[PDB]
Amino acid sequence: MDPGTVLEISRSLKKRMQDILKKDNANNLEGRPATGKIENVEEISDILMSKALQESLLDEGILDEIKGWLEPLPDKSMPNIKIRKRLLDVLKTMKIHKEHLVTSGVGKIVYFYSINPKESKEVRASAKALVQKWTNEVF
Amino acid sequence: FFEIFGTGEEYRYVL
Ligand SMILES: [Cl-]
Repeated sequence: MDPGTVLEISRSLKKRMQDILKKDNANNLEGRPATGKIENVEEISDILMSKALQESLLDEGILDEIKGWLEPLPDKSMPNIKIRKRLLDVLKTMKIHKEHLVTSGVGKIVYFYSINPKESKEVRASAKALVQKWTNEVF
Repeated sequence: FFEIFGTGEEYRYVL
């Protein structure tokens, strides 16, 4: 590897995630199709799960972007189910230390998925196993 | 616990 490639890729992905979120939120508020997360979640998740990238992704606050992608859309609907499932999986995969959970606030949206009665059974169960897993790492 | 996961009120407006 050229030594700069990891950080370059990590930085580029953070920017891309922020850009997609902002574009989908603006389209949603304008009552237009907002399919940016749908179309990019799979390739972005491949990046987020790359072991060589984990420390720099986490160091640059990628959890803030993963939280934003999971959060309600401006009309209060939730992001499409594939996003909810793929990003929960990403989160289960990453080795995340408690302080990064704290600064990012990503536990709050995962906790919501775990108690949301309108959520699918499989997503709600995955969120619950994530809350438990993170709670075990915290204490 | 609430520091990491909140109270569960943060997104309730959704329901
Ligand atoms: Cl969506």
